[PDB]
Amino acid sequence: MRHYEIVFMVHPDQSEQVPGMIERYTAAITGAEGKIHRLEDWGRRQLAYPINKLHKAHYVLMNVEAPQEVIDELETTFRFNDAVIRSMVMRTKHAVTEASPMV
Amino acid sequence: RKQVSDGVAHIHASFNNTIVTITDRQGNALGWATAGGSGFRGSRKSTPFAAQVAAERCADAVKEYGIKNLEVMVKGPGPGRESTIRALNAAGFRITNITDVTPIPHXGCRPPKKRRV
Amino acid sequence: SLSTEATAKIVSEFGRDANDTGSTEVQVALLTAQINHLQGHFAEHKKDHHSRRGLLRMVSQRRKLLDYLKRKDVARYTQLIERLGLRR
Amino acid sequence: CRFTAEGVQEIDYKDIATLKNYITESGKIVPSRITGTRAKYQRQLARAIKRARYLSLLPYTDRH
Amino acid sequence: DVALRRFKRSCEKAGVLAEVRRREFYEKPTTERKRAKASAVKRHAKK
RNA sequence: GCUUGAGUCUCGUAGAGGGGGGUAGAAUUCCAGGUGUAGCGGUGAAAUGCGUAGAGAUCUGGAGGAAUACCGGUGGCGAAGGCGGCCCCCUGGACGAAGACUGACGCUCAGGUGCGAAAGCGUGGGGAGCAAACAGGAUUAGAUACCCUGGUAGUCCACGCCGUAAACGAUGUCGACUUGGAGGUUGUGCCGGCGUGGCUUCCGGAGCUAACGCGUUAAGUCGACCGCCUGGGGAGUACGGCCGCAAGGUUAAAACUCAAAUGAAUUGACGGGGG
Ligand SMILES: CN[C@@H]1[C@@H](O[C@H]2O[C@H](CO)[C@@H](N)[C@H](O)[C@H]2O)O[C@H]2C[C@@H](N)[C@@H](O[C@H]3[C@H](O)[C@@H](O)[C@H](N)C[C@@H]3N)O[C@@H]2[C@@H]1O
Ligand SMILES: [K+]
Ligand SMILES: [K+]
Ligand SMILES: [K+]
Ligand SMILES: [K+]
Ligand SMILES: [K+]
Ligand SMILES: [K+]
Ligand SMILES: [K+]
Ligand SMILES: [Mg+2]
Ligand SMILES: [Mg+2]
Ligand SMILES: [Mg+2]
Ligand SMILES: [Mg+2]
Ligand SMILES: [Mg+2]
Ligand SMILES: [Mg+2]
Ligand SMILES: [Mg+2]
Ligand SMILES: [Mg+2]
Ligand SMILES: [Mg+2]
Ligand SMILES: [Mg+2]
Ligand SMILES: [Mg+2]
Ligand SMILES: [Mg+2]
Ligand SMILES: [Mg+2]
Ligand SMILES: [Mg+2]
Ligand SMILES: [Mg+2]
Ligand SMILES: [Mg+2]
Repeated sequence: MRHYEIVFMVHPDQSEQVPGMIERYTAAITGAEGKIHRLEDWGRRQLAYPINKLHKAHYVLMNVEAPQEVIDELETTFRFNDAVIRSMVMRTKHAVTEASPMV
Repeated sequence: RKQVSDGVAHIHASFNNTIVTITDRQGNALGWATAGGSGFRGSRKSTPFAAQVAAERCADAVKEYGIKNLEVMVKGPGPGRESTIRALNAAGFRITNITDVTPIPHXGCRPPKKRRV
Repeated sequence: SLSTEATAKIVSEFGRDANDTGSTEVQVALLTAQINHLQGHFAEHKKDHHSRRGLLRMVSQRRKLLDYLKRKDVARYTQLIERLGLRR
Repeated sequence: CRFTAEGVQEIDYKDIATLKNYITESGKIVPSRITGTRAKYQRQLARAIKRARYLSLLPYTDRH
Repeated sequence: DVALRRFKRSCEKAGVLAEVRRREFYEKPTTERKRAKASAVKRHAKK
């Protein structure tokens, strides 16, 4: 199991689906013996530039420990979920539990 | 014919020529002038003076619309960068903001080969 | 590279101890483990020439260690190449 | 170098207020020779800014 | 004229016209490396 | 036998090292539409070209390819060739600390084998930009050029081939030893200093060198092994062999001919070099 930092940006219209998305994704992680070391719903932020004409998006940050397989699966989920406008999965060396600079 | 008040002067300052196009803020053109169409060919076309005259003739082209405010968008390396803006201020437009909009690739396409003059 | 756990398993199987990491048998077993592991990599990544240079060093090092072991102790050599399923 | 002076481990792409000090008005990454950042931290900073730009936490350019 | 002098200075700061002049023609990587080395040796001779 | 060479293990560090996949933003081009109207473009000057069938400019939307500004650095990594957005996956090497382990397991290497820029070649894709060829416009005594407007191969991808470059540090690899000074980069010990490693620059001492220069990253002082040279031209050519789809590569002469060819530095003179 490896440590990953996941940021996903949701379409501001589907801001109300984000609690549902989080509980779905975190269940997919913990289902396969993973751990959510950090979750932060940053909410709707102004984008620094437009993405698909959107000037805002709803950011979620997740630091996760998980098998590679379920993270690959969560990446496919992001790709095909139309609500998720952008995502970034990054490997981290260790688990990050502390508050982000956003909170 | 219709009134606008606040438009945008687009200065296309190339090495060879200066095109001045005054648009509204939706980017719909109202009028335009060029150094090359202002009585300047060859060496003289690519000068700040010829660009000034182009700026003046463009102001004449948009006087019907009754523009008072211009945002100035400057595009390119040419001699008519500064002289065009001075001439627009001198025509009695209020210059509200000057942006450089010169396109820069973040790498982009391979440019033409160097000239062996 | 070989994981900490896979390394330690090979050291246990082939050494005289957990400390016996230097033994020719351990070294050859470790090189053999990674040579065998990397066959899957190079099956997929046929044009990874840079990594393959590291593989060919492992192969050459193993050959030199086996040739050392053969001339020092033929019976240890015979046992080792049997356990690891090497031709020579 | 602020980052050495604070014993910073890795620069965070998320720490936008920090990163804003090392970009110009245009959005361009400021050279280490201007800012006095150490080479090791300049490289982390460049990566962090590029990650922040991808997530649209920083602008690539002043004229998007 | 203050705001125009301010625009001028902002363009010099951003290095727009240096960037345009650089990108007018293709420089071979050999030529780029040769001038980078020339700039390094000159900057060293400054010291 | 031994542990000092050479390896293994443990923890960690930096990195455009490699392979695969994904993705982002800027820009160019094109397509469609809006505004708009006589120019645009180009040059030393022009013209070809483009434009009233509405260009250029400007705005909106779309398509597509290629490359990744800034960071960026006598910065880094790699055996060399080379490698630069970001993210993931697979993967190679280097280095440091402290300790354990093996016990000369080493160095070099003809033949052999592998890798090997760009161009080129084959098959299948792709094609924005650039651009051999080519076309037109100039320039010119001419101008099969330089300049301009276009533009095909190609440049891109997959797989296979080619096997060469001023593939250069024009400097083979390995080891040891021999005053200094100033930097960069990357570890690390101890208390901002003081050390101690790796890599990498500049200057310079002895010494060496024809000189230029090199100078602990030696071209110094030595040792091991390999490669290569033997006047210029003819010629890296011919012929033969081998290799290659080809282009060609590789190995490699002779006749004949000349009394030089050459290196470095010196004084002039000269320059459409500078001051
Ligand atoms: C300190 N090492 C340098 C070497 O570096 C090369 O080999 C090293 C390995 O040993 C590498 N680490 C390095 O990356 C690589 O570049 O290149 C040579 C090239 C040679 N013409 C001469 O240059 C001189 C010039 O010839 C002269 O004209 C100039 N004025 C001064 C130069 N030093 O001396 C240098 C010098 O010996
Ligand atoms: K999506
Ligand atoms: K041998
Ligand atoms: K073409
Ligand atoms: K001399
Ligand atoms: K040797
Ligand atoms: K040799
Ligand atoms: K002769
Ligand atoms: Mg041109
Ligand atoms: Mg790696
Ligand atoms: Mg190196
Ligand atoms: Mg050979
Ligand atoms: Mg090629
Ligand atoms: Mg082809
Ligand atoms: Mg062309
Ligand atoms: Mg041409
Ligand atoms: Mg050769
Ligand atoms: Mg080279
Ligand atoms: Mg070189
Ligand atoms: Mg050579
Ligand atoms: Mg020296
Ligand atoms: Mg010599
Ligand atoms: Mg031949
Ligand atoms: Mg032959």
